[PDB]
Parts: sequence; structure tokens; C-alpha cells
Amino acid sequence: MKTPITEAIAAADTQGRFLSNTELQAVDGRFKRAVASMEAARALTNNAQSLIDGAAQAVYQKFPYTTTMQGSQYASTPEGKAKCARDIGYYLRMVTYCLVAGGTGPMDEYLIAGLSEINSTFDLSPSWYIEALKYIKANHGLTGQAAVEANAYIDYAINALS
Amino acid sequence: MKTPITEAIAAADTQGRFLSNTELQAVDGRFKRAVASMEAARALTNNAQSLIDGAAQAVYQKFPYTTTMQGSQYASTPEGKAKCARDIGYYLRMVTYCLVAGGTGPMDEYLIAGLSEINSTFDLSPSWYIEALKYIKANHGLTGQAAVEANAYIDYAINALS
Amino acid sequence: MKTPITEAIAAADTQGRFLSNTELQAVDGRFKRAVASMEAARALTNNAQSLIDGAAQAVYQKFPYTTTMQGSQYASTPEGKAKCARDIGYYLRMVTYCLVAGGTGPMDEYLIAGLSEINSTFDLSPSWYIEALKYIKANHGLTGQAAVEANAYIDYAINALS
Amino acid sequence: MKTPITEAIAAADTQGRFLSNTELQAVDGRFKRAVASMEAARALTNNAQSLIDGAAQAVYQKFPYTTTMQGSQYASTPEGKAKCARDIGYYLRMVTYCLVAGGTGPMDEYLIAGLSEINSTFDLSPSWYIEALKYIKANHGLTGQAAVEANAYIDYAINALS
Amino acid sequence: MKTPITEAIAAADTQGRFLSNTELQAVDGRFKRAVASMEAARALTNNAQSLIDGAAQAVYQKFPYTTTMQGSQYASTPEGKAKCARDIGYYLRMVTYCLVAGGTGPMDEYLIAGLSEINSTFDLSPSWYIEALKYIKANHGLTGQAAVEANAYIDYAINALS
Amino acid sequence: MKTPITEAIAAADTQGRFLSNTELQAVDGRFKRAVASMEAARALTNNAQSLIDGAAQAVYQKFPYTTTMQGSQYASTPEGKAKCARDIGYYLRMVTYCLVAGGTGPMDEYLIAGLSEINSTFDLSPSWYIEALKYIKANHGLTGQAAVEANAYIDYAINALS
Amino acid sequence: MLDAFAKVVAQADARGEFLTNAQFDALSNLVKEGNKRLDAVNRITSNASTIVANAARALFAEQPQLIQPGGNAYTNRRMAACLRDMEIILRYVTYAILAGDSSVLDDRCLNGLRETYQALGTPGSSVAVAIQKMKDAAIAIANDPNGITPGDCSALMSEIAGYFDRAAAAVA
Amino acid sequence: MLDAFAKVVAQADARGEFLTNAQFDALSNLVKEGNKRLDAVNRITSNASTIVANAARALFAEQPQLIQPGGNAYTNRRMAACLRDMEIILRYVTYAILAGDSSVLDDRCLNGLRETYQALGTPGSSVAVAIQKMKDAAIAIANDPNGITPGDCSALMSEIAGYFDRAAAAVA
Amino acid sequence: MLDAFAKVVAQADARGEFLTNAQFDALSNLVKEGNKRLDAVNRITSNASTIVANAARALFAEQPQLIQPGGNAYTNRRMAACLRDMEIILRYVTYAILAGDSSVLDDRCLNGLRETYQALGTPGSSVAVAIQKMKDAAIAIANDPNGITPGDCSALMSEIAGYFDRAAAAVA
Amino acid sequence: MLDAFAKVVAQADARGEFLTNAQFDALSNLVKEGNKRLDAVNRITSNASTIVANAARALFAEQPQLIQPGGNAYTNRRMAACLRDMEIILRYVTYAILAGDSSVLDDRCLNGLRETYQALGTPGSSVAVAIQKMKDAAIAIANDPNGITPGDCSALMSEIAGYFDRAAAAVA
Amino acid sequence: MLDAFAKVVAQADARGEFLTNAQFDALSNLVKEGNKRLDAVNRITSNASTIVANAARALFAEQPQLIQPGGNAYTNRRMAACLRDMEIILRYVTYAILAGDSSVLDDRCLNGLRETYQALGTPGSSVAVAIQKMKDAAIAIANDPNGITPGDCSALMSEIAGYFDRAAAAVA
Amino acid sequence: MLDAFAKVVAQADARGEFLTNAQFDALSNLVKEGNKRLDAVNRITSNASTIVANAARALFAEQPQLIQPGGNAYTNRRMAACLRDMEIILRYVTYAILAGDSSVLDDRCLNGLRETYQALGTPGSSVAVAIQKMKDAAIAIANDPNGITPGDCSALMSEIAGYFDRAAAAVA
Ligand SMILES: *[C@@H](C)[C@H]1/C(=C/c2[nH]c(/C=C3N=C(/C=C4\NC(=O)C(CC)=C4C)C(C)=C\3CCC(=O)O)c(CCC(=O)O)c2C)NC(=O)[C@@H]1C
Repeated sequence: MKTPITEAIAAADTQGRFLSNTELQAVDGRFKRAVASMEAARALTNNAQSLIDGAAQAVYQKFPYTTTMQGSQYASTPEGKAKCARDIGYYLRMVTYCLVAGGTGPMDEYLIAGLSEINSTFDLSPSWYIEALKYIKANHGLTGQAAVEANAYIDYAINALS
Repeated sequence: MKTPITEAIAAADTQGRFLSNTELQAVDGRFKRAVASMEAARALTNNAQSLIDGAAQAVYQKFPYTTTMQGSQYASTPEGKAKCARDIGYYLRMVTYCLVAGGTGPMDEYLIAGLSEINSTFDLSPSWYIEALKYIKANHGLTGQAAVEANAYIDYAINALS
Repeated sequence: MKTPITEAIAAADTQGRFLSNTELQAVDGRFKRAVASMEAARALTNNAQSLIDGAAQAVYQKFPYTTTMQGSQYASTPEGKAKCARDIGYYLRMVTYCLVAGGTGPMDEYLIAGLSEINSTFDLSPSWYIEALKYIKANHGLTGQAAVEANAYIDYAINALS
Repeated sequence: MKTPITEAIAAADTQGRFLSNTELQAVDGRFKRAVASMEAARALTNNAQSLIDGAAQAVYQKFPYTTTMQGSQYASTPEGKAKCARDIGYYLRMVTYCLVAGGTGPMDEYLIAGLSEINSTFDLSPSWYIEALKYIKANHGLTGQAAVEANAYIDYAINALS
Repeated sequence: MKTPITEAIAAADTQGRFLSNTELQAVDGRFKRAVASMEAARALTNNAQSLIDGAAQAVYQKFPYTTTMQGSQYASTPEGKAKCARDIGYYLRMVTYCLVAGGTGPMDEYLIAGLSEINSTFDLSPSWYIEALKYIKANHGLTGQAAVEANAYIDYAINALS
Repeated sequence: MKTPITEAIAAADTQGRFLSNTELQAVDGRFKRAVASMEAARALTNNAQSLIDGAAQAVYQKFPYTTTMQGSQYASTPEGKAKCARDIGYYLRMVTYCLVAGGTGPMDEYLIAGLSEINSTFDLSPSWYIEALKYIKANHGLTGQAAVEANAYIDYAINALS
Repeated sequence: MLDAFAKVVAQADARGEFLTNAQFDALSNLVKEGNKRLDAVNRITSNASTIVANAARALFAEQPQLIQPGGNAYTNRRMAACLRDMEIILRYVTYAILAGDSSVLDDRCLNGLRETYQALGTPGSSVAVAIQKMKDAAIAIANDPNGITPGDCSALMSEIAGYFDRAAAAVA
Repeated sequence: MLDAFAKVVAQADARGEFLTNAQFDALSNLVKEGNKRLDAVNRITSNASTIVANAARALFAEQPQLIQPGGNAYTNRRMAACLRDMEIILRYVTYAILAGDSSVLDDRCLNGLRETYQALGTPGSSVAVAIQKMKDAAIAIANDPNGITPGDCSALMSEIAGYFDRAAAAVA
Repeated sequence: MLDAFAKVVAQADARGEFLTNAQFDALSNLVKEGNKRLDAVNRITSNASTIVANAARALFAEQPQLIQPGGNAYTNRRMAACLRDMEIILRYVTYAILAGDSSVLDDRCLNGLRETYQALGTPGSSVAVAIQKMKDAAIAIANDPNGITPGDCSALMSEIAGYFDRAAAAVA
Repeated sequence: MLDAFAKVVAQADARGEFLTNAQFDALSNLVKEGNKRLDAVNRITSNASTIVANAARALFAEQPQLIQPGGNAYTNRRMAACLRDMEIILRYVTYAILAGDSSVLDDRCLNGLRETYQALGTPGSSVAVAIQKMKDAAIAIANDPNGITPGDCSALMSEIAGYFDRAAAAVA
Repeated sequence: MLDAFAKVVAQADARGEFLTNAQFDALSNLVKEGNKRLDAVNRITSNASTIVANAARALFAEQPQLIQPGGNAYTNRRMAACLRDMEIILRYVTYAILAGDSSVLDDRCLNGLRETYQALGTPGSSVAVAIQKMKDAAIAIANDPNGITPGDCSALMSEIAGYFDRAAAAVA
Repeated sequence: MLDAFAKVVAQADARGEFLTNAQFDALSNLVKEGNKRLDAVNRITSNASTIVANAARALFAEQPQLIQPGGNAYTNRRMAACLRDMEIILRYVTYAILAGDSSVLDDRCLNGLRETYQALGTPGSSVAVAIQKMKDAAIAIANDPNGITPGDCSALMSEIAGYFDRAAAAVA
């Protein structure tokens, strides 16, 4: 899994090298950044339910056809609405993992790999998830560097869906 | 050249990726560490002459046969003594480059690649340079994290000669 | 470009071989099938305008949000409606090329390669094109083997969008 | 084994692709050609004995030294004559396999691979087999497309021996 | 070109190595063997015409059909007889090159590479050349180690034709 | 293991070839050279003890700091003197193996591979071994081609240490 | 790989024999039934995406543990690879239908597959279920009376079903 | 590579156009003339060895300097490679005949060929001669009235001759 | 590749010199201005998809010939590759911003690029236009006063603009 | 590979859960103890050559059979490879210290290692001894009170010792 | 691989010893008997084609089932591969004769060979028979009194026979 | 590559001729002078390290700009590569001495070398100087009267000098 720490090791190991100051510095930056990352992960976790709920409605609001068109891919049935909220939960949870891990690894591994395939196979619009993610970004209530941290991984997901 | 910054880019570029937070954190650690590195580089530069001079004598002291045995590889002639001091200067200067660059790149590139070959071809004992480096480590007059920085690159050179 | 004829040659050339009866038979099947393919290509060409026009409306009908949501990706402006019809024309024209060429080559080359990228970048729903293609399939007025031919390349496109 | 059908699959599988119309057409040509191929295979099978017998003598006629020179490679002994007829039978039987299979696969696999080695090791003249094959071509009594089929695989063997 | 000398160099160069005693010894064996090789090459050169002439007739004797069957591949015409003698000359001349060079290189390069192709394309029986070579072996009038030398390259050719 | 014989085989086997005269000649040179090599190996073996003893002192003489500096790498203790003599014995014994084997193989395999690593890790000066080897060369009491043989492998070792 | 024709030739060569009159007749029937085979292949192939997606959806509906966190089809990577495998199997089954012989399916898809799933932790029984769903769907699409010259394709559907059953056995 | 059909599609796509009624008609003629094309390919291919060997023999007879020692076709390696090149050219010419387009010949055989011969010291003028000999032989075999349903293949022979001339121009 | 720090070390080594007091000071300023650099990189990177898509749309709007049939960005393959190139350039420009030096951009992106477009028929002038559009957008996003500690980043925006101009010069 | 942070995320994802307040706290402690970890890594790494050479010398002193002729560490090639292995192990142990997790050590160093030594004839028990010597030396260097801000690193030394013990178990 | 000389050196090094006077003497005998070894190698090699072809013919005469249809040496591919294997074995046996040691034969020919034949369905007992035939022929050719300086080569023929027996044991 | 013997054979084959009595005689002289050639090769090779190191030291003494910072042989990497090149040249020159022909030197060392140095910024004139120094040293060692059977090797030294001059011309 890609973290500042595993990248540092990977760089050394790729060359058959012991770790050098070159890498220890990278890891130190990770350790220092962790204060902001952890704040963000905690706040997003604590507020996850309202963020997810609010995010789901923001989608339904922007794309109301998703609540009315017939189809297993839509949120026009209770089961469809439940899958949609689950997915949004997934995204949010991955953001928090990225924050804890200090890198994109969890989202890369658990969510982004295969994403286009799954979206295209199950007829899910990336634009739906982007709206959910834009809502979360707008309303997570973080400021300062904790917000910069949350937003970097949220925008990473947005980029992966674009 | 290997620096925390070029490693960060290399990691992203290797994967066809934009930079992620994963890498920006590494670079931030580099920027924060630079305060200690730069202190060290400045002090070693300011005091380079006395360090080199003292280091040369520390070698001659430990290995006095180097000042008396006949041979172009020894410091038994004025020209040999001048080459020895030049080399020690080289090592010290490389340490300072590593400190400025925030990584081993300069020493790797300018000094370590080819080192064993040159030492074996010209009959130079690694143990000579190690003594010089041990002297510099002992007497650079740095404390705190500036000393940790200087010593990490000095010991790196020592390791490369062992 | 992939046609029964170029596949036959590719198979021989891959092995440094002259063409054998093995391949001439494949090409003969192509020549015999061409009667049905050419009927289909002619009818779809002759009727292209009404097919395109009907297909566009079938999309707007199934996805009426595409005619009302603001956005360059939608057909909510005259220019958007014109791009949509152009695209549908593209698909239809590619079907006819596949029929003339006796294979998927033209569609592979001119349309399918890059398709997911373009769809994801410009926020175009594959489901839109599939509806257009389903309309064309339903209403091209072909029967017998001419219809089997048209439908094989239309369903190929549908598969490529799924 | 190389047949129009296995070539069609090989082409699709090489690319990770489902079969397309491109390939089904090739297989259809094979199915249509099979009527002519099967006629030819049946007639050559029914008349195999007289063809083989006639072919053997045509060789002995053109190369009478093969019936008189001493040597295990020649047909100057009963056992040598029996091996010669067996071999000719082999060739004819392979032709019929090629016709049934709709391609060169059987002859490639069972006869042509290793052919030059075996001929050179056992001191067998390709020109002998070519004469046998020329006889069979001249006297198989097929006309129309059944003859075109038989001759394509007979000439294939001739080419492989040249 | 493959000689004991070029093999020795090739072995050293393959490993980025200077020549070692390992190789100088091989070359010395070559230099010592050259006395026997050179005797043989001289005698075969001096007597080339009668050897070639005798060898040609030995072929015609063993395979008299070659002097009577119609065909450009046979020696049934003046021009065919001239090509046959030329070829035999070629073989003999190559033997002498192998002897001078101390190795198979010349024959490998000038004669054996492509040999099976040329023989099969122009319908030339290897057995013809083998008889020519057997004659030369029988009648070159060498004894001792000069004969061992000549025979090693003659049998090499025989092997290449078998 | 690299010997004239194994090189000869390696050259043939690399090409899927039977041995040719090209290689037998190399092996013959080896067999002829063996008379000189074996003389040398016997004399060096018979006189090994005095050669080793004399060689050790020649080192201590040229580098007297090796008998006085404190350190496990030096011969300033009984155990250090014993390791030094052992090593010199090793070199001499390897020379004799090279002579018996007719090539560098034993020394390559048992001594040279890893040599720089071991020398650098244990802080052993190549110049020490070279002096030992120069002594052995000067005092082995061989003349003629037996001396040429011994010296070729001794200088090979010297080269490997330079 | 072999098709049905090469299969017969291979058996005959092992015996050193010319084809019998019965074998020619058999193989002529195969040829006569060729159009139907091409229709089946066309139809299944032309609907490959929905066969797979509908079969996936059915699987996960019946076995929700596969897509619960920790589940073998949980995460998009594992989902994508699962869908992929369903695609791969359907692909080789259609090759087999074209060839009239399973050697391509056996050789290039089915061999090593059980061992592969066993090593990954992928439940083969679940794969078998997905294959059976695709089978039922493939056959309904292939054997649809609408839009095709009427005739009986029952033998063919039996054969087709056989490749799917074979595949499901290989993993279960 | 392109065949005659893809060639037309490629031209049409560059214009963004549907095929005209004239282009359909043209391409339908191509299809109607298909059997003759298959005969030509069959015939030339079925006689590939003699076309080449007879053309080689004719070449060396007319230019004995090529097989004198020092000559470009002297030694068996150089002979084998020469024969090979004649085989290669004939092969790609037959591909071109099948495709009804020279792109395979141009792309995969003819490009870089002059420069290649120029670098080796192989006289291109001699190659051209060998190609022309194969041409004359290929066409006599392809256009032989015996053992084939009577009709006119003149257009086709013109086309065929064109691929051979093209090849000979590319090296000369 | 070099960053701004290694760049100075490389110049100094070529002279055999220790760093001067002026060079330490310079490099300390670089470090002091580090946060701003990280913000720029973050911001541009975090908005990479819209910068590219918005710049593509603007390009094709101003030069519709590029997406007319026959056009260099017509067909999805050519479109995809165009978008890709815009992605690639933006990527290397951001590397350059991080490094404070263009060597990565020059070495790994910009060299051979003009020649490459010239060989393909891709109009470099059009590429330059797309780069400039991305530049304007990248800088507006990077230099947005909202949601960031107030300060002046003008020097940095100048530097950033310089990498984009450099890139556009390299292809135009 | 995983670090201590990714390790927790991986466990949480398998459950489909957000992190608990207890897990955040744990991971915040890890971060708070980060400097000490960096010191350990620095110190062990900065002294890698002497740790290995001193441990080798100690090994061969206690087990002279390893360097007697016939011995597994006799000849320079076998010596070099032995020293190498000691280098490799120490390297991966330090990676593990940095990561706060052994997955890199287990995955990339320790797996297959016993089987490898068993196949070569290398006595694993001897390797274990060398690892333990390096352990004792690594820890004395890492936990040296001189020249470092005073504090307790005992937990860390326990962890470090654990990676070395793990390594020694894997081969013994 | 080892030759007889390196074999002795390798044994001596494992003991850490200089060669004894008895070993020098032995190895000097080997050298003294060198010419005979070169003759054997020359003779067998110079007749390699007939040894193999005559041994193949004898094999198939005694075991006609091998070349009946279905048989392991039936079809030219299987025949060619069989002849090949006989060539390969004879080749490595001659290497072994040159080296005076079987390590090249064991290492590069004989190891894995039984398992290989067992996997293919090739009857090893038949291979052994072919090897023995080549042996008898190789030795008659090598030990032919005609055209060579008279002497006794019996020891050598015993050694040679030993490599062939070894080879036959390895497959039987 | 060619040796002096193959060189003659190659010239003769180009003419289609048997060797003349004059050529046999020449080549017999070469053989007769073989020992001296082996001595030269042995001697130069046995002293390869000092020839190179002494020539390097002499070069840098006469051209100190090469090892001043910025200089082409400054830094250990550039030094190592320089020494290497001197090693490489000496190596191929000794191959050439063994072969009695420069084809190995020309083909595998000298071709492309000037262009290579021109591209790197390596001054060829300096390389030439180093080659000449090695030449003078190689020849003094090869032609040393001490410890060798007295005779005249002047012709050989001329030849040797020729390979070195050739090499120096190729780079200068
Ligand atoms: C021009 C770019 C605009 C701008 C920049 C700006 N930032 C600061 C302060 C900070 N920027 C960061 C950003 C990071 N540190 C990291 O490690 C990473 C990657 C993990 C990032 C993205 C931080 C931590 C700070 C300090 C705390 C804070 O939030 O301010 C300033 C103030 C001066 C400074 O350098 O610290 C400025 C000016 N601000 C503008 O107005 C420009 C539009």
C-alpha cells in the first residue's frame, strides 16, 4: 500500500540500498503532517453519518432522474437508495483511510483500481459520485491545514472519476 | 541527482502519475529539515580549511607510513601531501553538497560511483579516508540536529568506504 | 484495419507463410457474406437522416434531463443538440463502414479506441449512445441476413459501451 | 491444429476478444467450402489403394535406380518397396485429413514438421515424393471445385518438398 | 570466422576479459597443429585437379542416372557436368581453407550456411556430394597426421550433408 | 570451472555443435603445455612452506606497520600472523591449482570472485598480497617454460588485486 | 487446440486410418448444421455484456457475503476481476461453441482454474453459480424463436449447455 | 494494412462521409470478381517454388557474375538469402493480390528495401530482373485457360502485374 | 533530473567550490517560500482534470478544424491521445514547479516533442494554444486568494508561467 | 508492503469500518514517538558496515568450521555472499523499523529463506547466530544515551529486537 | 562443468590441500594418454551421422511399434525429435570423453531427462536401447586398428563405454 | 572477426582460388613466429594493470586540466570510465596481437569510438596520448630481453606498435 513510508522504503529497496537521510526526511514530513491529517480523519469520521446523508441528497437533488427512472442502477427503489448511501459511505471511509495512512494507497487499492470497469458495467455515472464528493468537500466544516488534507484526497477521488 | 524532491517526482513519474499528497509530504519534510542541514553546511564550509588541515594530520598521525614510504600513492612528497589534502577537501565539500541538496545525490554521483575502482587502481587505502572522515565528525563543533545532519552524510561516506 | 481479408493475411504473415487454402476459405466466406452486408450498408446509408433524427429523439425521450440540465455535455442548447446528432451520425456511419469492410476494423479504429476516455473526460453517458443504437436496431427496417449483419455491428458497439 | 475454425479463434483469443462477425464469416466460408472438400476427401479415400499403387510405380518409372541400387533407403528390396508404399499412403491420407479439417493443420503437424530432417537423415529424395504427388494430382479423377481442393493440398505438399 | 584463434578471443571478449593462459594454450595447440594442417592443404591443392576429376567420375559411377536423366539439376549436359565439377572444386577448396585457417569457419561460412536450402531448391542430392567427398578421402594420398587433418574436415562436410 | 578443456566444450555446446577440429586443437595445446605446468605446480608444492614463510616476511618487511598497528586486520598478534600466512598459503595453493587445471578457473572460483568485497570489508590491503605474490615470483626458482607458467598465474592474481 | 473436424482427424491418425464412410457422414451433418452454430455464437456474443452483468447482479443478490467488506468480490479491484473472470469464461465457452469441441475451453481456460481459485480464497462454488446463471441466459438468448428462420436447435443447445456445465464442474 | 474495402472506408472517413451509390457499386463489382482473385492467389501460391526456382535459374544464367566467386549470390548463404528474398517478394505480392491493395506490400516488404540492398552491395537492378521473371511466370500460371471455368481475367492480370512492377520499381 | 538545490550544487562542483554565503542565502529563501510552492502544486494537481478538459473544449471551439473529419483530433483515438498529451504536459509542468527547475520538463517531456508532432502531422501551434489555456487556468487556480493564508505568490506565479511558456515554445 | 498505519487501515477495511477513537489515539502515539524511530533507523543505518563486519568476525571466531576449507563460508565467493546476506537482513530489518511493521521483512526477505539455505547447505542455525550478534550491536548503537536528547526508547528497542528475533527464527 | 583436472583440484580444495605426489602422477598419465582421447573424440564425432542413423534404423527394426501410427516415433515431428535426442546424447557423451569426466553429461544432458520422457510418454527403455546401439558403434569406430598408430586404448574404451552406460541408465 | 589466417582465406575465396605456394609460405612463417607472438601477448597481458595505471598517472600529470573540477576525468565516475576505456583499448589491442589482424580491434573497439567521444565532450587527442603512453610501455615490457630465449622480435614490435598507432589515430 502506497504511503510516504512505504514509498521511502520502495525507493531504497529498488536500489538495494539502506535507507538514507534522503528518505528519513520524507518520513519525517509524513510524521509532521500527520497532526493535520489525523484531525481531518477524526472530524470526518465523527460526522460521517450526516455527511453521507447530506451527500446522498445533494446527488438526488442535482440528478433527480436517479430517484425516478426505473432500473437497478438508479436510486428509485429502497434497495437502490441503500446501495447509493453505502457507496458514498465507501468514498468517505476511503478518504479517512488516506488521511490515516498519509497517502492515496487505500483509495488506490480498495476503490480506484477497477473503478471505471465497475462504473461502466453497472451503469453508474461518475458524475453522481463527484457531486457527492463536492458536497462533502463543501460541508466537512474543516479549516486550515486539516481542510487542505481532506480536500487533497477528496479532489484525488474527483480526479479519478474524471 | 537523488534528492527528496527528485525522489518524489521519480516515484510519481515512474507510475505516470501526478504528484499526490503522498509525495508533497516528503518534500515538506525536506523543506523543514533544510533548516538543520543548511546550518551544518554553513558551519562546515566556514571552517573547511581547519577541518581539512586537521583531518590530513589525523591521517598522517594514524598512518605515519603514508608520510614516509616511497610511492606516488603516498603523502611522502609535497605533491602527494597536496593530493591528499585535495581529496579530503573533496570529501568535505561533498558532505556540504549533500546537506544543501538534502540528500546523498551529490556524493553518489561525484564521489561514490567509481570509488572502489579508483581506490584500487591508485592504491589508496579506504582506511585513510575513513580516518579523515572520523576526524571531521569528531571536530566539526556542531550540536543538535545540525550535527545529526552532518554526521548522517559523513557516516554515509564511511559506509561507502567499508 | 481488421477485416476478414487483413486477418487472413496477418495469420499467414505472422508465420512467414504463403496463404494457404486455410485462409482463402475465410476470404471466400467474406465475399459471400458481402451480399448481405452491402444490402444493409446501402439501406442504412439511404435512410441515415431519419435514423439519426429518430435516434436522437429516442435518447431525449428516455433521458429528458439531457435536454434541460445546464452543461456543455448536455443537449440543452442548440450546439449541444448538434453535437449529439453528429455523434449519432458517427456511430451509424461506422456501422456502415463495418458492413462495407466486412469487419469491426473501422469502428475499432475510428470510434472504439479511446472511447471510454472521451466519454469519461467529456462527461458523456454511454447509456445515451446505447439508447441511440437500440433505436437504430429497432427501426432500420432490414430483415433476413441483412438485418443480422447490421445488428451484429450495432450490438458490437453496444457491447463496447457496456 | 490449424483449421479455418481454429485460426478464427486464435485471432480473437490473441487479442482477448470475443468472436466478431469478422471471424464468423471466415468460418462460414469454411462451412460452405466443406461440400467440395468432403467430395474430394471421399473420392481420394475410396480410390486410395489404386492411387497409391499407381503412384509408387510412377516413382519407380521415373527413378528406376530406386528399384535397383543397394541400400535401405531404396525400394530395391521387398521391405523397401513396402516402406515406399506406406509413405505414399501417408501423404495421400494427410491430403484427405487436410480436406476434412478444411486446412493444412494435419499435414503441417503430422508430416511437414521434421520432414527435411527425416528426408536428409534417411537419404530419401524429396523428388521421389513429388513424383508420387504429381501422379496423384494427375489421376485422382476429380473435376470442378473438388479437384481444386485436392490439388491445393497436394501442391502444398509439393511446395513443402521443394 | 571460426578459428582456434578467433574462438579464444571470443571466449575472452564474451566475458570482458583479457586473454589468459587458458586461451594462449589453445592458440599454441593451433600453431603446433598447423604443421600437419599445412602439409595437407598443400598436397590437396597441388593435386586438386586430379582429385576433382576423379571425384566427379566417382559420382557419375555410383549414380549413373545423373549423367542421363534430363534436367538442369543433372550432369546430363555439358553445362551440368561443368556445374558439378565446379561444385566439387568448391568443396575441396573449402577443405583446404579449413586446413589453412585451422578450423571449420570457412566451410561454415562459405558453404554450410544455406546448404540444405540450396540443395533442396535446386534438387541436388546430398548423397552425390558425399560420394565425391568419400572419393577425395580415399584418394588424397596423405598419411599420418596430415591425413587425420584432411579427413576431419572432409568428414565434417559429410556430416553437414547427412 | 574454466579450463582449456571446459572452454572448448562450452564453445561447442553454446552452438549446439559437436566438437570440431577447431576445439580439439585447443585441447591438444593444453595437453602439450601440461608438461611445463605440472613441473611448476610440483616445484611450488614441494617448496610451499619456505615460499609462504619467505613471502610473509617480505610483506612484514615492506609494510612493517602491519606487524605493529593494533587491529584484527593486522598481523600484530599471533592470530593475525597466522591468518596472514594462511592467506598467502591460499594464494600459492590456487596458483598450483591453476597450473594443474591448465587455466584460471580455480583461482577465479575459489579466490577472485568476492575478493574486492572481502578485502574492503575486512580492511585488508591488496598491496600486501601483491608483495607476497611478487616474492613468490622472484624466488620460486623455476626457469624456462615452467617459470613462464607459474608467473602467468601469479601475475593474473596480481592483476586481479590491482 | 482442436475443432470437431481436427478432433476426428487426430483420432484417425492415431490409428493410421482413412476416414470411414460413417465419419464423413457425421462430419457432413456438422457442416449442414453450421448456420445454427453461427447463430448461437452471434447471439451469445452480441449479448455478452448483459449476460455477464445480469449474472453478476443475480449472484451478489443471492450471496451478499461476496460483496460485504472482507468479501471475495468486495473492493472494485476484486469486483473487476470477478466480472472479468465471468467475461473470460463466457468468451472461451463461445470459442468452444464455434469449434464444436471443448479443447480450447479446457486447455486455455479451465485447466489450473480450480487450483487458482483455491489459492486466492475465491469460492469456486460461487463461480459455478455465476457460470450457471450465464448458461441459462446464454441459452435463452441463443434459442429465442424470434427473428430467425424457424427450426430445431435442441441438439446444439444441449451441446452449449454441456460446455457451461463443464466449466462449472471445473471450478466447483 | 488495408484491403480494397477498408481502403475505401478510410478515404470516406477522412471526408466524414457515407459511401456513395457509385462506391457501393464499385465494391460490389470487386465482390463479384472475387472467385477469379481466389484462383489467381491459389494458382500462384500453389506454384511458388517453381516460380522462384525457375526465376533464380534464369537470373544466374543471364548474369553469371552474381554467382562467380566474389559475386553477390556466391556462397550458399548468399544464394539462400537471395532465393529467400525472391520468396518474400512473391509472398507479399500474393498478399497484395488477395487484399486488392498494395499497402501490405508497400508497408511490410517494399519500404526500406532499396536502402537495404544499397547498404549490402546487392544490385537492385538484378533484383528487379528476378521480380520481372517471377511476374511473367506468375501471370502465365494464373491466367492459364486450362482446368478452370472460362472467363476473362485480364483486368486482374493487369492488377497483378502492377504489384510485381511496383516491387521491381521499389528496388531498381 | 535536478531540483533547484541540486542545480546549484552541480554548478558549484563544476567549479570545485564550496557554496558562497550568497548561495546559502538564496537557497534559504527557496526553503522559506516552500509552503507556497506546495500550495501551487496541490492546487493545480487537485484540479488537473478540469484544467485539461476545459482547455480542450476551448481549443476545439476556437479551432473546429481539429475535430472535423480528417482533423488531427478527429476519431476517439486521436482525441484520447491529444487529451493525453495535455495531461502529460501539465504533469511535467507540475513536477517542474515542485522541483523549482525545468530539467525534468525539458529532459522527459519537452525534448523530441516538436520533432514528434512534426512527424505525426500534429500542428504544434495548436498544442501551444492548449498549453497556454492550461497555463491561464492553472495560474488562476493556484493564485486564488480564497481558502488560503494571505500572502504574495507573484514570484512563484511568474516562475510557473515560465514553465508553461517554455513548454509552449518547445512545440510551437 | 504495509506500514503500521496502512496495517490498521487494512484491518479496518476488512471489517468495513471507520476507525475507532482508540485506534486514532494509538496511531497518534506512533506519530508522537516518530523522532525516536528516526533516530534508531539513522543510528543503525549509519553504522551498518561495522555491525555486519563485527558480527561476521564474531561468528567465524565462534564457529571456525565455517571458514575451514570445505566450510560453507570458505572461499571469497562464499564469504562475500554470507556478508551480503547479513547486509540484506540488516537492511530489511531497518526497513521494518521505519515502517513499524514486519511485512516488508517477511515478504521480501524472510519468505523462502529457510528453504533457500536448506537447499544450499548453509546452516541456518549459524545464520541465526549472526543475526543475533547484529541485533545486540544494533540495539547498543540505537539505544546509546550519548549525543541525543534524553528519553526512554525501551518500547522501541523491544520492537526492534522483535524484528531481529523474527529474522533469526525464520532461518534457524 | 568439470574436466578430470578440475575435478581433482575441486576435491583438493574441499580439503584445503596441495596435490600429493600420487595425484600429480595420475594427472600426468592422463596427459600422456591424451592423443588417444583426441582420436576417440575425432573418430566418434567424424562419424556422428551414421552412428545415429544406423542406431535409429536398428531401433525401429527391433521395435516397429515406435513407428506404427500412434507410436511415440510416428509422424516426422516425433521422428525428428527422437533422432535429435540421439544426436544430443551422443554429443554430450563426446564432451564427456573430451573432459574425462561426466559432469557435463550429467549436468547438461542427463538430469531431468527420465522425468521428461516420463511426462511425454516416451519409453525410456527404448531410449536406453538406442543409446546402447550407438555405444557399440561408437566404440567399434573409436577402437578401429586401421589408419592409426598401434597401441592399446582399452582403458579409454572402458571409460567411453561407461559414459554411454551411464546415459542409458539415466533414462531406462 | 578474422585472424591472419582467415584473412588470407577470405581474400582467396573472393577470388575463387586455391592458395598459392607463396601464401602457404607466408602463413608458415606466421606459424614459425608464433611463440614470439604468445610471449608478447602474455607479457603485455600479465602487466596490464601497471601499463594502464602508469599511463593514466602520466596523462594527468601532463594534462592536469582533465582532473581539475569541470574536467572530463574529474569525479570518480569519470575517472573510472577513463581508466576503463584505457583498459578496453589495451584489451582489444592484445586480441589484435593474438589474431595477427586488427579486425577485432576495428570492429569491436575502434568503430564509433571517435563519434562517441565527440558526443560526450571527451577530448580524443587526450585519449590518443594515453594510448601512446600504453604503447611505449607495452612494447618495453613485450620486448624486454630479460628472462626469455634470445631472438629478434622487431617485426612483431612493429606490428604491435601499428595496432596502438591505429587505435590512437581512430580517436585523435
Ligand atoms: C499563492 C500560492 C497563494 C498563498 C500561499 C501561502 N501559504 C501560506 C501557508 C501555508 N501553505 C501550506 C501548504 C502545505 N504544507 C505542506 O506540507 C503541504 C503538502 C502536504 C501543503 C499543501 C502550509 C502548511 C502553510 C502554513 C500554515 C497556513 O495555513 O498558513 C502562506 C503564508 C506564508 C507561508 O509560507 O507559510 C501563503 C502566502 N497564499 C495566497 O494568498 C496566494 C493566493
